[PDB]
Amino acid sequence: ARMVAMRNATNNAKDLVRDLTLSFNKARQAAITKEVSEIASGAA
Amino acid sequence: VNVGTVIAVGDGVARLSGLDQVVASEIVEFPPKAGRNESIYGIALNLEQDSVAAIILGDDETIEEGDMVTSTGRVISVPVGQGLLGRVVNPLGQPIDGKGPIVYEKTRPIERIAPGVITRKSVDTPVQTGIIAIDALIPIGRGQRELIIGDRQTGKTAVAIDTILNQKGQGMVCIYVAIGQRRAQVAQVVGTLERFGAMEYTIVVSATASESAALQYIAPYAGCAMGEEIMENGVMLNGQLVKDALIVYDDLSKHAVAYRQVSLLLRRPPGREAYPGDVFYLHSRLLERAARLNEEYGGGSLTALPVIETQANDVSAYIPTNVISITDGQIYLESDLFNAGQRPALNVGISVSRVGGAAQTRAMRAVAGKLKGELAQFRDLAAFAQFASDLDATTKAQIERGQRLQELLKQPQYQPLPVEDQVAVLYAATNNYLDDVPVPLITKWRDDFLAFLRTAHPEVRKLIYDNRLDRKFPTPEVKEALEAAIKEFKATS
Amino acid sequence: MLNGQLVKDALIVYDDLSKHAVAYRQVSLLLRRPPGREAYPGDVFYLHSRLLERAARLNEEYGGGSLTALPVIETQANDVSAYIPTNVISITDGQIYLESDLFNAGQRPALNVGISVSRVGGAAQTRAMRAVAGKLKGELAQFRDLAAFAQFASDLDATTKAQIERGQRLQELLKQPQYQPLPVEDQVAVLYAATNNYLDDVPVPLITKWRDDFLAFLRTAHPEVRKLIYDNRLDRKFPTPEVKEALEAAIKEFKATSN
Amino acid sequence: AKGVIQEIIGVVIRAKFPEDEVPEIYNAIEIPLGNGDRLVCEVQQQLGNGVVKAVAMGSTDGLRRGLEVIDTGRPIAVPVGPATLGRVFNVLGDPIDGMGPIGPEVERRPIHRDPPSFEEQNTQAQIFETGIKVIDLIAPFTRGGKTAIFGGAGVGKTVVIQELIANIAKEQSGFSVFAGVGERSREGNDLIHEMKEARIDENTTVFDKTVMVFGQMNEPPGARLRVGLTALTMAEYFRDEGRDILLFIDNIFRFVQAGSEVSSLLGRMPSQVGYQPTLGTEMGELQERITSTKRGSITSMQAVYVPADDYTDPAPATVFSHLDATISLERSIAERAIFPAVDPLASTSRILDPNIVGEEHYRVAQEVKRVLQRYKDLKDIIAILGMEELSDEDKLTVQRARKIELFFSQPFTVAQQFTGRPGKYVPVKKTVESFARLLNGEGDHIPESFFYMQGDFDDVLAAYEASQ
Ligand SMILES: Nc1ncnc2c1ncn2[C@@H]1O[C@H](COP(=O)(O)OP(=O)(O)OP(=O)(O)O)[C@@H](O)[C@H]1O
Ligand SMILES: [Mg+2]
Repeated sequence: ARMVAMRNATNNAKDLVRDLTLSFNKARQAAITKEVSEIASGAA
Repeated sequence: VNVGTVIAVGDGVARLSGLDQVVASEIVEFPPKAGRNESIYGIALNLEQDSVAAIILGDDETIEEGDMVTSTGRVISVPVGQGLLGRVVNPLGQPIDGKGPIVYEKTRPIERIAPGVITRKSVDTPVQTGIIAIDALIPIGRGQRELIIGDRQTGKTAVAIDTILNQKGQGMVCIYVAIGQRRAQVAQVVGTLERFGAMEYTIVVSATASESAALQYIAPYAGCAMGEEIMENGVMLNGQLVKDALIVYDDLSKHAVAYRQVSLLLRRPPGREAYPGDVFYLHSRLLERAARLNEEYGGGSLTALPVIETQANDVSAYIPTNVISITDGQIYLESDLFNAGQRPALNVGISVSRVGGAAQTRAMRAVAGKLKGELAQFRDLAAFAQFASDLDATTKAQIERGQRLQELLKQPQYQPLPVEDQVAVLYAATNNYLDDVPVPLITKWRDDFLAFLRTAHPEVRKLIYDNRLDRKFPTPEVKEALEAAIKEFKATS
Repeated sequence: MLNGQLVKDALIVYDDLSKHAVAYRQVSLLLRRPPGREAYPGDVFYLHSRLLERAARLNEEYGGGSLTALPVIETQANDVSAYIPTNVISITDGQIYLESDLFNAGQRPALNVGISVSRVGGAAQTRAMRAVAGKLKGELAQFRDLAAFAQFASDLDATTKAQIERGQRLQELLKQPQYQPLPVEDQVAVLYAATNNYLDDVPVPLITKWRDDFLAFLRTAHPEVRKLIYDNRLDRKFPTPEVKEALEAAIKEFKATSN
Repeated sequence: AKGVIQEIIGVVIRAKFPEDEVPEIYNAIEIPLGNGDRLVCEVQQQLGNGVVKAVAMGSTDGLRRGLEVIDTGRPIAVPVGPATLGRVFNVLGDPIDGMGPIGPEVERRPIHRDPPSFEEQNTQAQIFETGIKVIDLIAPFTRGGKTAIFGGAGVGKTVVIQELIANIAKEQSGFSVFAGVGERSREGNDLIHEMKEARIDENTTVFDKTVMVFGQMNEPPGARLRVGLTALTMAEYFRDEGRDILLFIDNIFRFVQAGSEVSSLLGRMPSQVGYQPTLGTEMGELQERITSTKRGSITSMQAVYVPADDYTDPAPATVFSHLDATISLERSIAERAIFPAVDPLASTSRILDPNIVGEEHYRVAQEVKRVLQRYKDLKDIIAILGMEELSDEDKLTVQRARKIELFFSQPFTVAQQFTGRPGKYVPVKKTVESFARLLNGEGDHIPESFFYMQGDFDDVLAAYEASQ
């Protein structure tokens, strides 16, 4: 029973990492867009 | 005063010094010169003092400094009329199929205010897409703005093409606007429309990826102007005047990308996700023109089917949420369902049509309400599907029935189903008449049933089609006739 | 001139400095000055430093007056690492973090005592408060540390169970209602009662009612113990046997009479 | 008067006037435009030697440079009074319904008026019953106070607004004003028309007590920018003479977006994500006019659209501090088929005070938030491990939280068009009693699926008995 529970937990943990990585990537791109907007605005 | 000279050609924008008495969206001409036999047009937008910025509707390497420009005296307009039917044209209205010059008696200016609020009526006339899931769970009415949002290769273009194909005898003027699509895909779409004979009533406006960012930005407005002309004036289709039109904008995400490129090349300030702050205004003024006018303004309609491509099924992006807020409903095409084999992949749990539920044939809704309820029960029981032999008879039966209904919803491509066939199949499915049929063979069972009704019982189909408008569809006559038909089919099978 | 006494102490509350920073950004951008980070002008830290460094406690030679500032900042989605929040966190001498998670969980003042800090420290507390609140801070910190085991483990020894119980006692003690401030003597009395194990037998859900009843007791039954506590709250050793008696006696009487 | 157009940049028109006849900051200038109909622009800036920058608030895509502009000398004036009741107007005050134009005898008031001073503010408010469980329990609709719902694109902001109007517009005890500053001309209007004309109050329809100013999405940025001010000017007349007013402004965020587009065309330096530098001041000027004063009370109800799903966007962030009751609609809750989609944790209200709403109501709401706060704390634990690892009391609180989340859902009478479930109107007393009973322990045996789209607790019990 512990083996089944840990296997389910590991699968849920791996799914959460994929979801978090998907969300982190969106936050990574939005950070770049913000910087490329302030610097371009600051240039002009 | 009608003539001016270019003084700078840059990031797809010319400066056109000295062209006064030009209106704020006039289409300038750039008359042909040596090396350029044809004329490429431009949209004058920034009518500042002693300079007229003009977006070059085409490749910007063709013109130089010192080129002569002549103002055509017209706000940017696309030729429109009955001659456009069955033709593939540029956003400017010029033909690209090579069949011949476009014949037209009047031109309708793109970029116009939508008719308004009072000039509208609630949608009542349904639109038959031909997909069981869409026509049973997400009803579409004439004049409704239904969004087809998915994740890349999921079937949004396929769904739009099926909807266009099904409008053969429905008195609709389909319009397919390809924005940013590669030429191979547009060619395949046009060929598919030609093969099934739907190209006789379909106008295709193509602004492909290689085309300039000035195009892919006016293409949806050109298509919408064509649809507006169909909606207000109307055209003769199959010897009858039709004032109802359907327009598919295809990838509006690529349209937003093209407008972003145009704005950034004009040095306009960026907004969220580097899109210009008026991208919502862009898509809203594009989609608001798709209306269902009331009788006193002609009674016409214009159904819109914008297509939005998401990344990693991120429905909470900027452009997808903008279009969702603009439109009346959504058709979420999940990638997981598409990969799992459910080719008409629909996230029925979250796909919805706010308007058009009352704009449905009474037979379809009367047979599909319990369909939607049973699908909801199956989705609720999806969590318990993992357990084996731990479920009672009721839950097991519900799971089996939900699987059967999902397999029935699985419909092969390029095969629209008439409304009578759809309602008959759903009536068969929802009356415990398919519980004995194994799940993997339900598709071929449906195909055989449709073939049997086409060959053996045309009178049942005709009676259902004539009695689909009644308030109480399950009248004893149609009920007994269709029950006898299904009993005969089951006995023969 | 306040109440017949020359008051030279001032307390200023800037209702929201984020809105002030927004106003400065607006006036700077309308003046076409070059922007900086998050479109705020370059010298917004200079802005707020000018504003806040004028709050000081002058020495006796310059008047002995003081000006206490309480800047207020709203943070979007609890993003402390933003521009204005980090600037004003750098400028100020202390921070008081209020969390929506704690506010919804019943902790009405909603202070995140784990990350809220006061660089002045005990020097800004009365000697009674300083002598009583050290154990409070230590026990609360250790309860926060042991909340990880409290959330999951049910096999913890009686020591850990009692210690989690004490942490909950203190947390429920801090749950103060609105518009009901407690004077220094009252807080000192309550914290002395709680930190000296007189509150251990009281169940957690009734601790707020227990505190309210205890304050009614001191306000009515024994005003003299409150006067005594407030009178000698500045002595180096606050818990003198004199203050120690007639206070433990009051707590014992209240415990015996009610519940 | 009698200037000429110099530049036409988008919807921003720069005109040159004589040196001694420059229009004021907010004057309304007009281009004859031919055809006998004129385009009314609004000045925004003065640039120098008689040069002004005006916002077209119109098509402004068929007019050339050098066209003459006529200075009216007054800001935009809109009709006010009983003549505006039951009529539909533009941003310019011109009616668009089939009925005739407003007579010259009707008073015309400028749409740019100072908000009520500090003396005139009325801080007295009380709960406005609305029949929606989550709204009337967690974030009570405040009478005489500003309240708004913040939702994304897929959530049902329009459905909630329409249901609220259907519930509360019949027993108005006064007139009402509707302003869709930015909204679909399909469901935001021309379908609210049918609903309001269908509803009848003693042989007088609800629409007979309503003034409606749209400036729909299709309209250019100027119309969406000033339609809110037009509606406010139309409602301030009724407030100033004592009539209770229900004000429904839809999608203030569209007003902000119109301001952003206008500012971008005006050459102002962008701030944050392309927004106008004057965002806070514009929000203040619009919102501070929506106030119940000592002369009359305005029961405002706004809607706000969050771009993407970002609650940190400058527009909703600016709105948040101008409200008494905040209602937050979340995408995840809606995707879980909970049509109200209100997040109780992120939704608050000012009048959620025991002295105003009732001690039992306050206690029930606080408990319903402490639960679901425990649930938000244990969300990750549940997601990665499961229900088993929690303690017994934690488990019980978790299923109580899930039951509460399901129970906040409620069918709406305006949801019959796509859902067959009949609408329910749950009084605030019944909601409080139901949630108190649910928190006591009653209903623990009932499975969570029985709380979905039900009325009070009695309906849940009846459904459970029906299914045995
Ligand atoms: N109902 C269907 N049954 C079988 N195959 C389908 C169905 N719908 C789509 N497909 C297949 O899915 C693939 C992609 O479909 P389609 O051309 O509609 O693309 P899409 O998902 O709309 O987007 P994109 O234009 O970005 O490729 C094709 O191979 C097509 O044959
Ligand atoms: Mg496609």
